[PDB]
Amino acid sequence: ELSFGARAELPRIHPVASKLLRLMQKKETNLCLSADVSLARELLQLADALGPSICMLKTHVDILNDFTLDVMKELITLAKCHEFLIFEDRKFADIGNTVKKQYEGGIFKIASWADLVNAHVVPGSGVVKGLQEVGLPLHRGCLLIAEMSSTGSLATGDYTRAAVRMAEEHSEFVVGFISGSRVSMKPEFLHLTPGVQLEAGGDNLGQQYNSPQEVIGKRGSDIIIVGRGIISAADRLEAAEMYRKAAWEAYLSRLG
Amino acid sequence: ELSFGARAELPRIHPVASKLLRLMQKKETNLCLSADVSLARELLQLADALGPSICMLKTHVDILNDFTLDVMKELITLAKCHEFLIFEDRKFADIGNTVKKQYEGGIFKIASWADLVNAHVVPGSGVVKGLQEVGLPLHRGCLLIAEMSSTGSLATGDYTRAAVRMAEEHSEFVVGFISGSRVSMKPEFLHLTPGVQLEAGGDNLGQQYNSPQEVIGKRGSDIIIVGRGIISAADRLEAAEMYRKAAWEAYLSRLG
Ligand SMILES: O=c1nc(NO)ccn1[C@@H]1O[C@H](COP(=O)(O)O)[C@@H](O)[C@H]1O
Ligand SMILES: O=c1nc(NO)ccn1[C@@H]1O[C@H](COP(=O)(O)O)[C@@H](O)[C@H]1O
Ligand SMILES: [Cl-]
Ligand SMILES: [Cl-]
Repeated sequence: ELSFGARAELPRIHPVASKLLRLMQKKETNLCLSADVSLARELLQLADALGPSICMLKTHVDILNDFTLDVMKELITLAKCHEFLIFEDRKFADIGNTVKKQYEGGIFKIASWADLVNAHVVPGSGVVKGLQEVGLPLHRGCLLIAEMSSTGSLATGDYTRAAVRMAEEHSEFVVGFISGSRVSMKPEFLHLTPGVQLEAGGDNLGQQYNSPQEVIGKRGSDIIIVGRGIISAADRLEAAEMYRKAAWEAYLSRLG
Repeated sequence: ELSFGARAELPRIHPVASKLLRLMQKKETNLCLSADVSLARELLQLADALGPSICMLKTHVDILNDFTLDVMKELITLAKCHEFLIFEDRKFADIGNTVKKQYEGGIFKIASWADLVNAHVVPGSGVVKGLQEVGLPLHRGCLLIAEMSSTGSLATGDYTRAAVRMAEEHSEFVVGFISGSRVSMKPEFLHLTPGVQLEAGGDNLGQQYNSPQEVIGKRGSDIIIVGRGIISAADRLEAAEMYRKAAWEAYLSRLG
């Protein structure tokens, strides 16, 4: 079990994973904020206020009512100032020829500003191969969806194993997984886990929740992704701090 | 085998599926153009020129460099003048609360203009449940992705069967499937098949092509989806007519 700091130095580490690991160590945070908001001013207010507490901000640019590239330019200034990576949760899941265009072009120009994106593995490795053509020149990384937090998820068994294999065969671009627990023993790969809250439960339209101690300390994941557990709290600063301390202490416990 | 006209009257038949089947009958076309272009001017010129040859125009709004809602308003007008449905190939693939905002809101407001959208089934029925909450009041329909055309597709076997059962359980919203062949015996469901060209082959990023005669005649799908086979030809109108004749003649042949 290596520290984040030491994994940032592994000979085979991807530069983006290495950059994320060094900043998680420096800032003592393994918390990704799911910035699930509809206005650009909310997204920038949250990134500025909660930046110090997080290693990563996860966006859904396609839910922003007033997206412009100038919003993303301002987000990058905040990511650079407070030191976190930007993860656009686009869940690419088309053939390689189409995802390449969806990643580089259209109105969002996602590769122009997202350090990380994710993809489903259901199309086969072409999905990774098309993204890579755009993301490698721009020094970008991708996470593959190995498992899902939601009820009825088909991302189990042989499907998870295919995501892991795909990741090993594309490690110049794939830096880890979205998953509910550690799915690879290779320490170069990051594991990010959504469906996290301090309290048990907690469905609604299919989502399921586990605590930071369970997913970090017991299930061996690296980073927790939290949206509503922070964003719906009265005091989002205190809430972000609670999740950061929970996830950081669970990670320390695991190192022994 | 029922004709398209007759299927338009199955009792169990969605009104969107009915509208589509009647216009396929009337126009003698079971061709969906995949309008994979990056400029509004080209998208709308193809929509107008090829409108008479197709039953459906399939978009990737997120690759359109000069997207505005005014462009989609013009597309609706051509869909009404020429009679074809608009299918946004967004491959929704997220938890329920997320996909509902991806469908209704953001800059694209997909539900406001797209007759049809599609979704992956990997997250479980939560994906359909989120879209359906938006789509039912707006009298929209959805396709589920039961199979994929690309090398390495994990949409096979139990996965595909999971997709069919999900469509059965959400039949007031789900109008059929994206798949390589007939996956359901119910004639109320439509089957639309991408990965189609007159020539055997593939691209350099995992796309595989089969002929109209193979997919409509032998595999018993309903509609061919064709992008490059048409968009790359010098005369896209001639090309769309070749594909329309081929798919329609193949449909006649399966009817005896
Ligand atoms: O990163 C993810 N990986 C997923 N695969 O399981 C699924 C959802 N997500 C996103 O993680 C966020 C979790 O939010 P809540 O903590 O339930 O409010 C949402 O924006 C989801 O769309
Ligand atoms: O190729 C696909 N395969 C699918 N499943 O295999 C689903 C949709 N598509 C879309 O179908 C179109 C096929 O394009 P070509 O016909 O391969 O240019 C593209 O826009 C793809 O994104
Ligand atoms: Cl890597
Ligand atoms: Cl491939």
